[PDB]
Amino acid sequence: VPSWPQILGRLTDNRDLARGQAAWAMDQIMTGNARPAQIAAFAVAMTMKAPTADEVGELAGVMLSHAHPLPADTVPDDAVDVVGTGGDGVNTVNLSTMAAIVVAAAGVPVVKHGNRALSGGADTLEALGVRIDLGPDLVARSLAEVGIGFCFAPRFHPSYRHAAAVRREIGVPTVFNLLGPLTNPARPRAGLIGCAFADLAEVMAGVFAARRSSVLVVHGDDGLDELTTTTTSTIWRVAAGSVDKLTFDPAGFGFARAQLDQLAGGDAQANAAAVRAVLGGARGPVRDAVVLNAAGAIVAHAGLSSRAEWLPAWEEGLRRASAAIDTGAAEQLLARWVRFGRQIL
Amino acid sequence: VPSWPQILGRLTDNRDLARGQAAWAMDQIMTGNARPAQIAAFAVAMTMKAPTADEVGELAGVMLSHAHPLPADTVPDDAVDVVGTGGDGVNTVNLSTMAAIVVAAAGVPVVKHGNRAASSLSGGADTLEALGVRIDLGPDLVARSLAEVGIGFCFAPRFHPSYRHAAAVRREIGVPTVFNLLGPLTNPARPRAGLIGCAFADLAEVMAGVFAARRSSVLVVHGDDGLDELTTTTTSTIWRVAAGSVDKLTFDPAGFGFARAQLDQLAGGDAQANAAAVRAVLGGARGPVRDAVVLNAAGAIVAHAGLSSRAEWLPAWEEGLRRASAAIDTGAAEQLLARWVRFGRQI
Ligand SMILES: O=P(O)(O)OC[C@H]1O[C@H](OP(=O)(O)OP(=O)(O)O)[C@H](O)[C@@H]1O
Ligand SMILES: O=P(O)(O)OC[C@H]1O[C@H](OP(=O)(O)OP(=O)(O)O)[C@H](O)[C@@H]1O
Ligand SMILES: Cc1cccc(C(=O)O)c1N
Ligand SMILES: Cc1cccc(C(=O)O)c1N
Ligand SMILES: [Mg+2]
Ligand SMILES: [Mg+2]
Ligand SMILES: [Mg+2]
Repeated sequence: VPSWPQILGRLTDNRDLARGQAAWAMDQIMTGNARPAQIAAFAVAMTMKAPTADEVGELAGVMLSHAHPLPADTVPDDAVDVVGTGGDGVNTVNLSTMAAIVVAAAGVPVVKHGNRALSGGADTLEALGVRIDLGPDLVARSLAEVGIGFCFAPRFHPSYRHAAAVRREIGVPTVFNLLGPLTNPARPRAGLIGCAFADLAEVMAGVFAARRSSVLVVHGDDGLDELTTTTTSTIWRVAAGSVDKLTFDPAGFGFARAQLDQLAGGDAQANAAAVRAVLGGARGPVRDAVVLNAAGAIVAHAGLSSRAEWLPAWEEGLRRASAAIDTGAAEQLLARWVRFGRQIL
Repeated sequence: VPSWPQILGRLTDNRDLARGQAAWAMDQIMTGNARPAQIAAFAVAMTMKAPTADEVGELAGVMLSHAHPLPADTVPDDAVDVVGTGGDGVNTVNLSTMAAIVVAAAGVPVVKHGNRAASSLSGGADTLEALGVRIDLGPDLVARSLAEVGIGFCFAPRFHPSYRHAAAVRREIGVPTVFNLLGPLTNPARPRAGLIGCAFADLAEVMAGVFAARRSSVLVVHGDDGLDELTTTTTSTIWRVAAGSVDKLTFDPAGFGFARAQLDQLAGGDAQANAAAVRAVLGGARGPVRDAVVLNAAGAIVAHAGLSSRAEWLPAWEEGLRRASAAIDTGAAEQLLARWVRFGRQI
């Protein structure tokens, strides 16, 4: 029978947990029965031991079981997420958020997941006039009417508040930093998932493989939790319940090498202007990075329905993303999204 | 500029801390400025990194800086402690506590640091209390005990009030951490000699390193069966500390004529059962428990001899064993316990 001394003792001995132990720990955490000290000890010990896919799957599954779901039959079974763990410590413009808009504008339903954070995805969306803190019924309506929705994490995962407080108190990255992308309450079966931590990307890929999701888990070799234009990236291609590990070089599709500071973000208003520039069709490294990540999500989406050759999949993804911007569709989609939120009153 | 994210990040990156960082952390903990989550994260991360002697010395040093001291000039320069980390998981009779009484009865000043059980049925403090010894005395009365009886007991919660935040976290998480090492290293009377048991084979050397940076003569001991005492069931590893250096060796009590015992023969029970075992040994009962008590008492007498160190290792052991046995057989140990009980009752 499970207890903190047993579970923490096992982890401090550098041993993987027994089946069900991580799940028990997470139900204690999610029910308010874990003391902050227990939560912190578990988070740290799991991290230093090095979590397995099975363990993280238990944590995520339990957390999801406590989440508010979207209403039945409201999420298309081909919806995608575009999201990363964050914590790359580089402060870029909101690449995942821009890519999400472009992906949705290319005709792929997008359901994003997150929290207010210089400027996180959510904060930038608010600066653009998007309403981010909507309940399940309204996110469902948004997805139907606009092609995109946003699940505000504190609203969907209220029972995570004990863990979230501990995470702030200790500051340091832990296994808990992995859970965001794995606990999207709309349960999209495809995604482009960034991981700031190189070894943990493989673990996240394993969890998606166990779910039979179609996902690209990506880590820029400059340490970004996005597909980068500044260097090569590592991609774990998850499809058919199997993980394929690949090096990805954007130079192969004709992208010039950018510098990290060309992707630097600022406060919410600065990042909002960046979004507007890219959707208005401005060329440069920000567009290039957006188009790259949008294409990755489109490739992952394609993987739900077919196994297509990697390189042609990418060529079509890049083309779809470029056209979504250049036809005005992406700019129009953001306007529609703002319009939707203003209609709620 | 020190901070929790900086220090925790370093530890989770498996890196030793910079000089002063462990001390900063410990002072935050001891002043009530660390959140329980920060205390737990620190303890666990330090444990999994593997603490160094320098880091543990900072932790213990800071903890001592917040302790109540004994009054000036009340601890003899040659006082000895006999105490371990506990946590060996065996639930034995209280070997350190019996040894301490025997050592005091042999004429060596003893100032014992101790505490209730953490995961055993009866800790040394519990057993002492069951024997009628007063465990809850303050600095002045501990000093009087030492002068009038030849032994005193510093009850950790009375001498280390500021450790309450750390203690509570330790109980909430259960798992042993670097904090389990600190009890033997923070005797508030600061005796210069000691027989110090460590249940964690990997960390005994670290504890020895901490003592080597002090003006100390100590035997840090780990039974090769896992006991945080010198064992009679097999060999023990001893880290001998003196003059700022460490001499690691394998010790075998069969060399002194001790028969090999089985661990179950050293098994304890509740405070009442463990108090009964004390009375049996001090009354002259022969057997495995006596043997282990005599062995550990002698070990403490050897550490004490290492302070004003004429004697070489082997002759020191021979004399320690003679003195420890004689303290029991002449009734001196039984008499000294009665005297310690009388002292506490005379208020
Ligand atoms: O502050 P950090 O921990 O570095 O994280 C920066 C952002 O990255 C993640 O979001 P997401 O990938 O959805 O948004 P973005 O890429 O558009 O910023 C995370 O939810 C934050 O919004
Ligand atoms: O419950 P545990 O964690 O196993 O610890 C058992 C005892 O070990 C330590 O004492 P000490 O060495 O002073 O006493 P003893 O050897 O006489 O029991 C500790 O202060 C406990 O009292
Ligand atoms: C994801 C999440 C869920 C619930 C509460 C919080 C919080 O920051 O308190 C949070 N960050
Ligand atoms: C050593 C010590 C100091 C202060 C409080 C406690 C406690 O157990 O609560 C304690 N164990
Ligand atoms: Mg991102
Ligand atoms: Mg002991
Ligand atoms: Mg012991």
